[PDB]
Amino acid sequence: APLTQDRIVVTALGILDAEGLDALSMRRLAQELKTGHASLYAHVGNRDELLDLVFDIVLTEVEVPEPEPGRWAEQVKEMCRSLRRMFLAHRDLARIAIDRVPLGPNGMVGMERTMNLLRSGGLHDELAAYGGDLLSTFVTAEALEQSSRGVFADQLHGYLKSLPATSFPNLVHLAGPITSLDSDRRFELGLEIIIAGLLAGAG
Amino acid sequence: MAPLTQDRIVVTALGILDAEGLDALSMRRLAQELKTGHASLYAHVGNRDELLDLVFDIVLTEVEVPEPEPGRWAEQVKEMCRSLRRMFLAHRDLARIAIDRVPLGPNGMVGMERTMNLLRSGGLHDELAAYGGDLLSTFVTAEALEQSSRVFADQLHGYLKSLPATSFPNLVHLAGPITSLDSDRRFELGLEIIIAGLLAGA
Ligand SMILES: CC1=C2C(=O)c3c(O)cccc3C=C2C[C@@H](CC(=O)O)O1
Ligand SMILES: CC1=C2C(=O)c3c(O)cccc3C=C2C[C@@H](CC(=O)O)O1
Ligand SMILES: CC1=C2C(=O)c3c(O)cccc3C=C2C[C@@H](CC(=O)O)O1
Repeated sequence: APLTQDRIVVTALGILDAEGLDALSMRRLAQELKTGHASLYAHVGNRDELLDLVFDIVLTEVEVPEPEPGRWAEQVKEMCRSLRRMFLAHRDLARIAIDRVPLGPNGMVGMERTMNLLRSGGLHDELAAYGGDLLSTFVTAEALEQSSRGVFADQLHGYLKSLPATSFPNLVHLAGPITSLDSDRRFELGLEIIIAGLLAGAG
Repeated sequence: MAPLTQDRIVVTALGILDAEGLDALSMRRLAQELKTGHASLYAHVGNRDELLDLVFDIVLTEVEVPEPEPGRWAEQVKEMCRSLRRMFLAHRDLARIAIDRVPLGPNGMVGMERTMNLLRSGGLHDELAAYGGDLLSTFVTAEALEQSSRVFADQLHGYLKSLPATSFPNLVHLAGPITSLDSDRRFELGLEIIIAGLLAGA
């Protein structure tokens, strides 16, 4: 004994890290916990519900600095890199998250902290409220593409290079970047773009 | 009956999509609708996965990428995005389909060519132009998805608003903005942020 929600969640996360999402069935989980379905459902509900809890549990891995003046740009980037670290350390997690609710204790307080750091930058509400949404969406998407990946890049990269340079001039000349941009490079590139935009729209 | 063509196949599939949604689109359902055998259907379009690439590419014709007019770069970029957004909103389950798919194709590639042309015409260096295009279309697709997904806002707004203001000042103060910002308001904010940043990087 005995089944707790937190104990169920750590177990489901344990097997997600090891063997990935599709190997996370309620049956497998129930099997690991050596318990009956009934007790499992009562605690975490169904699989969507379980994922939700798993998503929230790993959010503690994300660190949101307290705002230092002079340092907003860099601090927001820290937060974002922290979120990406979480995604990279957890198989299939970005897949769990890009759909679902940070509406849970850990996500709720992480929001508060995130909103605090954003507003401190002189962003205004709509801008702060949305910016946080934008950054989160950005990081999650970039992380989904990362874990997604090979040679596709290479077959695609070459496919574009072969284009009739007379009709598809830009494509041939941009074939490289389009296809095979360093993951870290894309992240940092997108990070700067969004951050500069937020500042531009603050003042 | 007239000999099956790829385009008639694909138009019909889009019709089922639009009316009935992604999950009602099967090769069996499409065969029914077309009154043809599974061989001639497959001959033309392959499996469901391939069918979807074709459906996606055919709708891209609805998107308009202006030829660069000097003076108006920033606004023409927003124009292109609004048009791409329009297409998603006009088409059910589409943003979902686009989420794992390379536009590449007749219009797909043509519109990328035209997009990179607009981007670089703004003084964006190869790498900003290329990524900016990716970031821009990823942003539009994600907003579309979101918009389609959608009382809940009032429930969430109620919860955030009724929080201990001493514990969650920001979540209580930003209760509304967070809960719901029309899809239009979100979209434009997101556009101006990204376009301003592309300009800063250039
Ligand atoms: C859940 C959570 C966070 C977030 O959800 C988060 C985010 O969604 C987007 C961008 C940044 C963050 C940061 C955090 C930090 C985290 C801290 C905690 O709950 O202990 O709490
Ligand atoms: C391929 C294509 C387009 C695009 O791909 C596109 C885009 O990717 C992002 C934002 C806007 C657009 C617009 C178009 C328009 C269209 C080009 C054409 O075939 O005429 O078809
Ligand atoms: C969602 C997505 C893309 C697109 O959807 C896209 C598009 O819809 C029309 C024209 C071009 C594109 C390009 C992309 C690139 C990529 C972005 C990402 O997943 O980060 O994955």
